[PDB]
Amino acid sequence: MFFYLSKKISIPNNVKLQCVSWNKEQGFIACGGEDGLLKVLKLESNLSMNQTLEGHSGSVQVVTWNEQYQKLTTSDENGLIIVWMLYKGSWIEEMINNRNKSVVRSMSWNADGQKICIVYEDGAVIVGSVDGNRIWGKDLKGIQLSHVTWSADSKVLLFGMANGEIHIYDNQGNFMIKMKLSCLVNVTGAISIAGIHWYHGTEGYVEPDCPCLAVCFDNGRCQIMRHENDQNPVLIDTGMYVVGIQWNHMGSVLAVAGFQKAVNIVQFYTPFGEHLGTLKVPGKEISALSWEGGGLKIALAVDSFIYFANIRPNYKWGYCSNTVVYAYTRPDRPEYCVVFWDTKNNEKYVKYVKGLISITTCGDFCILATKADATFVLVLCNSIGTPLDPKYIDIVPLFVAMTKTHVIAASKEAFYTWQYRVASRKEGRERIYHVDDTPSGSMGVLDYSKTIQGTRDPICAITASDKILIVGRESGTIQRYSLPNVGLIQKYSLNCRAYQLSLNCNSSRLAIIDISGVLTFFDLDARVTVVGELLKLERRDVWDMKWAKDNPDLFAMMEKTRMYVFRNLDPEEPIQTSGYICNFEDLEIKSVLLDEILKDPEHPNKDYLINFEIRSLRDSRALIEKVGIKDASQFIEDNPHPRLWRLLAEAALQKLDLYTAEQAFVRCKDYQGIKFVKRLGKLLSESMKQAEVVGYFGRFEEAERTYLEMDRRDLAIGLRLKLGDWFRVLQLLKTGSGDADDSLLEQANNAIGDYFADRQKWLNAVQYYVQGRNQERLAECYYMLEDYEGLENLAISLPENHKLLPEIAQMFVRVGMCEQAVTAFLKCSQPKAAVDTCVHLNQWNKAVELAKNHSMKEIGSLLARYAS
Amino acid sequence: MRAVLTWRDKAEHCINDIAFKPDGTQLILAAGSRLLVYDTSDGTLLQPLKGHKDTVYCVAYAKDGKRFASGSADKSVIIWTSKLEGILKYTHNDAIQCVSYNPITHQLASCSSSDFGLWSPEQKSVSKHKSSSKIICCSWTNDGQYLALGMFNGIISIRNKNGEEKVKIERPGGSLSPIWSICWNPSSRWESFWMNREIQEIPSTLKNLEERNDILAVADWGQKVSFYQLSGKQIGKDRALNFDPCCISYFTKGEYILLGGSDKQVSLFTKDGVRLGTVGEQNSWVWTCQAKPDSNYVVVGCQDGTISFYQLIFSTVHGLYKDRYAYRDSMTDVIVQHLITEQKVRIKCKELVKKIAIYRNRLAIQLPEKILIYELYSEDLSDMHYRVKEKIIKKFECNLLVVCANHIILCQEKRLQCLSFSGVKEREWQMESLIRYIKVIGGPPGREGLLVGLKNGQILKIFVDNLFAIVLLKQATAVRCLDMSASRKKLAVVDENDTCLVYDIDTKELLFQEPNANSVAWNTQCEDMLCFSGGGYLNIKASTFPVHRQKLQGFVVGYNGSKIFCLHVFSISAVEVPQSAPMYQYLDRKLFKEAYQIACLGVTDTDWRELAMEALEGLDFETAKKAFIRVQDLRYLELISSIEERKKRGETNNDLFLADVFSYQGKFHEAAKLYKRSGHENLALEMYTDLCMFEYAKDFLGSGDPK
Repeated sequence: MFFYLSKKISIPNNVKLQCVSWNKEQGFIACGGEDGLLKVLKLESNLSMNQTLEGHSGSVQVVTWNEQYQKLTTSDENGLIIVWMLYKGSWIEEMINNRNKSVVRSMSWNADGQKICIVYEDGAVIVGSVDGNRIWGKDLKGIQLSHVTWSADSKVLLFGMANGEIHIYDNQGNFMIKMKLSCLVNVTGAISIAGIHWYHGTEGYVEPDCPCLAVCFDNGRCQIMRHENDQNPVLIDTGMYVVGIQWNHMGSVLAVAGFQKAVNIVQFYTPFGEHLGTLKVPGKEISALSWEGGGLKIALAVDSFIYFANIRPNYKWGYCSNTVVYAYTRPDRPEYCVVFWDTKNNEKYVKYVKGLISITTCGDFCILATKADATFVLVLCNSIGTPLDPKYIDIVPLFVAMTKTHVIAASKEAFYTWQYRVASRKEGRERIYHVDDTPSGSMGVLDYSKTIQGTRDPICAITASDKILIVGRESGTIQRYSLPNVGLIQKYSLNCRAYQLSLNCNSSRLAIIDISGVLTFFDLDARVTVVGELLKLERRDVWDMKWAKDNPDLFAMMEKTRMYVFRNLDPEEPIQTSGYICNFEDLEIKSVLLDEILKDPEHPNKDYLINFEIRSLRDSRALIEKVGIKDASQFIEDNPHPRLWRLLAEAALQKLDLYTAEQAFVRCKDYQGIKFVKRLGKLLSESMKQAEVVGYFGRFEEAERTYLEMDRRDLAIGLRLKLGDWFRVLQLLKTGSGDADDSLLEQANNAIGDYFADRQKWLNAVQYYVQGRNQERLAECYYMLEDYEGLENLAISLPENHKLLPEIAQMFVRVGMCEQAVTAFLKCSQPKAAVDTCVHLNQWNKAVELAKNHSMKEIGSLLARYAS
Repeated sequence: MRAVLTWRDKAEHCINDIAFKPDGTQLILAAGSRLLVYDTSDGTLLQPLKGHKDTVYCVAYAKDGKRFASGSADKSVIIWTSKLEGILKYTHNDAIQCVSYNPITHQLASCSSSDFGLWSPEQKSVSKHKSSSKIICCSWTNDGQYLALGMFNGIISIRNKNGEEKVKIERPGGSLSPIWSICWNPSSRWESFWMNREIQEIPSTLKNLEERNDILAVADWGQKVSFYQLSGKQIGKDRALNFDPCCISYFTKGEYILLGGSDKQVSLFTKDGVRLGTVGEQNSWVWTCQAKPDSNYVVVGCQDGTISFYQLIFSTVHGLYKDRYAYRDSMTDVIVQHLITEQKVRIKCKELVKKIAIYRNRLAIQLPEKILIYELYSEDLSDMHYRVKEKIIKKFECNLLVVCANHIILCQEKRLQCLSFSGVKEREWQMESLIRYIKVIGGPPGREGLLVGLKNGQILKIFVDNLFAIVLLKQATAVRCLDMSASRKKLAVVDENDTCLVYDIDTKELLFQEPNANSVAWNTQCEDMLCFSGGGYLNIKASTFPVHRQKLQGFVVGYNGSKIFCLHVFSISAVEVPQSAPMYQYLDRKLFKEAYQIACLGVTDTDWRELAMEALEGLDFETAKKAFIRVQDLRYLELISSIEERKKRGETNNDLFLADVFSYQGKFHEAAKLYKRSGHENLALEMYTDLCMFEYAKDFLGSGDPK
């Protein structure tokens, strides 16, 4: 949750803006003027910079988009309502209405855009449809209204009085109970609302019954209630005349605009009352807010300007294996939807999770720490989403740090250690420590009497690498323990509160991004005469970082809208991008554009995955491009690293040197590469080696087309046979002719039958196994399908003897058919197992007949035994 | 539906009107000239409130939690508060019959024989408005805007907060049918308005509606109950009754009705008025019946002083075949749910649905008076158009219902009866002891299997065609749950000691035991996969391995592919099995073919690659081929094909192949020794020279110096 100003559009002739409403569906910014100015702006720099001065004498006070119907609305101080509709790329002036008594204090469209409620200062209220203004016009009492708001269902219609009393209405004029104001208890002076915003659930709720409504008063105290509460997150703010309130589009961050005495401020709160920051807008006085549709930009009025402020929200994302995990809420279901988008196969695996405090990934695993109905859960997941092991823990899992061997989920006063793997499956040794416990090297198990002591110095962030554990406290006193067996080693007492902490591979250097944007580097193991020190570097607006998994020195950060790569504190030309570093490895950085993905969560494009290369690999690649492999080999020799060498080898193999490439493949211990080079050496034909190498990089379709073009169907069939593309093998066998074509045909049919049969897709395996000649699997496929007439045909089709006839007869016995079972057994050898069934299946007469047929009627008694 | 009796404390006098604290903790009854503040928890009492002189005829609470009134015959309405005191005592000219607050504004409305008063809490006087006849029931609308007055006259006044008579409802039969209880349906958006709560001095006296969706349910004393909208239009048709009504209410979310009345019993109708059973048969008339708020608990007061505090338990009714799960909803509907496409379908039955039995292209629903047999007709795997096939009409008494294609099976004590869809009793088996479980196990379309488990301990397979039980086992204790393996070869038995026993059905032999089980479901797709659920823990074995237990609320109903279907309070839920753990279990024992069989159910790519490597080193090249195909590595596949084409020709040694595999992964040292052990060090020399690791190739010159 970081945030900074971006741009300052300006309005001519220093007019004083009083109202800003950012349309959510279409990014139109409609800004009211102080002298009849009403402008409509749009970005991408402005695209639709417009001046709809049609009408609007005097000043302009209130403006509301109609999200549905895209009908703008505006009011003057002359009581002149106007509606604007977009005709041929411009805004025009229609549904002009005017009531000549008083001034339109506020307006609001319904949750569905069908009804508009307008409140006048003298108290009169008019509610109209999209077309006919006068559905229900009420004149109320000796009161002065200032606000109006609909509920989620457009049922209640809570006015807001001048004196600071909210009145709940009915969808008509049925005064219900006044709201019980809890935010103000000790206040004494006059109170006006100055901001109400009911968040209709339109992207779903952050929490299944989270607060939606938001009432603040201009003295500075706010209360975020659900419907009409009686207890509700009470907030105090210092904003002298808090002048605005604005929910997020997801109803997840509440932006409160005012100014302290001290000067302009835009404070934020989460829906439960947790503070998140402060913006410090310049200028004289803010007047209004407006979030974008995508929640990324907040546009706010100052004097004669529109200052735009960027926001980086707290996405719940991760990167485990080749998978981008990212969670979002949707209106129809009440639980978080989490998408394990497997990038390599472009497959999605949507799960649904109830609590979802946070997502953490490290390696091929992912802890979705949640809240249950043993009260909290840590769902340890695959890279495909299947939960391997839900571990119920008691402490509230606010901060999770995952190492390969251990997880750590820590509340504000304790942290809990659970070992989920061995460098290889569950070997759990759970423990709980208080922060001030000072455990020794090793020891109690699962003692939950330490999570309840309570402290004055809460935990603000934690991290853990493979060797050490660093717990940050809100007084900056990071505490360092020995991870495999928790024990307090050292304390450091940094300067500022930590928001995110990370360790390099060697676990000697530590990066702190504080609650503001500040980033520093700290050195844990370097003795100054003290123990640790800052490291004389500091950036400004950092909002993500990722060390290299291989190199201790390499480091990456996203500052503002740019990425810097540090090699031991020496930055490099900033790449321009707005994405989150997924991976940093082998001199390559994989990052993803979450903002574009989350505008279309159902269909993530592969275009949103971006790979960058740090300088060194770029120099190697560009130099191999410019000069020939012969020189670039010497250059890469100057500065060794296996990624570079493999790049050299692949460049050579592309050029078919086969002499440079083998040297590279030895410079990276790579016996596979050497063996492939030798095999390539055996080939004595060009356009054959070319096919082999276009197979080397995995361009199988290109290799197959090449094989066909040089008139070698044989090798194309063979290649598709080595892999599993049996459908391709069938298609290729459809045309041309080869040395053994039935053999491949039959083999391919049987193989496709096996392909389906393992996935339990009979009636598809059975289509094959028949064009192919299979018997062993075929009977099983019939059986699992309950197609007993088919088993019967197969049993009457096999030769006189076979290995399969006793098996089919067993199947018939279990399913219960006796006639068919006897005929099966008779077809095979045993008649004694043809009579044992008849007795077993109680058709005794036929058993007697058989016994007489084959003369072994030792079953005399049995019939009389069953005569009973 | 079933009702258990928590306590039955009885008072000395006849009960008049009962009222719950909205918290749901104390219920202030009416008994003589005193009010009794009980405790729902146990049945205990606090004191008979004493402020009243005369007999009490009504009581109410405030939907807030503090003020609560108590009309009486001493012609006064004392507005008692919490902490058990009394604050206003405004009076009337007559006995106050019923006094109910407003659910929004707390505007108390207390009627009597001649006139009903209103008193808003801020109001300094009571506004009296004249009435036609004796007012007997008050019920404010959910939004607190209308207060409707039934009366001995037999005419339902509806009036607004001021008291003007908006509309008046006429009950045919006139004064012969005095409305004696009414109630407004409490399901609305306002229902949660009050879910987020936190010197007796007198009071002076003083003397569209078509779009609205509400229903005023009216119980006459002409033996009927109807349902009237707010505009006076009737819904449906009067519901005849044999008992003379004396109480009509609703549950917490207004999804039922209690009724009761003259006869000594309290029913439970649906919102539509169909009977659905009986809470209980009382000792004297029932004058009041109110469900507890946000609970299944109802409470009955009678003309004995007896107060009973019941708990209704609604028994789960469901059936399942493979991916289709039909269950009972609202006690008169049947929801058939696909477990894959999740395309629900509702079937309306209009009477109580007792038993739901399903089978492929069949759906049987036992109504109280008849049995409906439904058929899926289209030949689509996802088809969900159930059409009515037959209606075997007869009062049936049966413990268990199982439906087969072209038959129906009724278990009734020890008799297993097989009826056709037409109705005829085709067959009957006289099983020798109590039938505890019964389950269809597939087969031909008409002649099918039934797996019948007895309390005797016996286990029988019965074919619908032949009238002879086929025994399977004789394990000891009663068989509470059974199941049969995917191949009909292995049986799983759970026997009134939570102990899943698994038997080999053809050798009558045990294989293993597990010590917690309420429900066992073998995999439908892979034979070797069991899944019990005992004591709040799921458990998934694979053959004779340790279990993988999670935590879970509910019990297992099915197991298809990778999905544990668990049921918990009418909510199906699919738990995704971790196939990777059994895969690794199989790999450690060097069972590669089974490991692949389990892996096919869906695992990650790293697990696929791990299985592929471990197949190679274990020399099961077919499993390795299928694994690597599913990861698509041309390098390893071409290695394996090279090894296979070598073995096709004269190549048998197993240490050369393993040495090649180790070399080709990158050990470079274990591969060296493996090459050494076979009669090829020359291969080791070539390996080390190719890696140019010449320091090592110094001591693999075993041949000597022959150039």
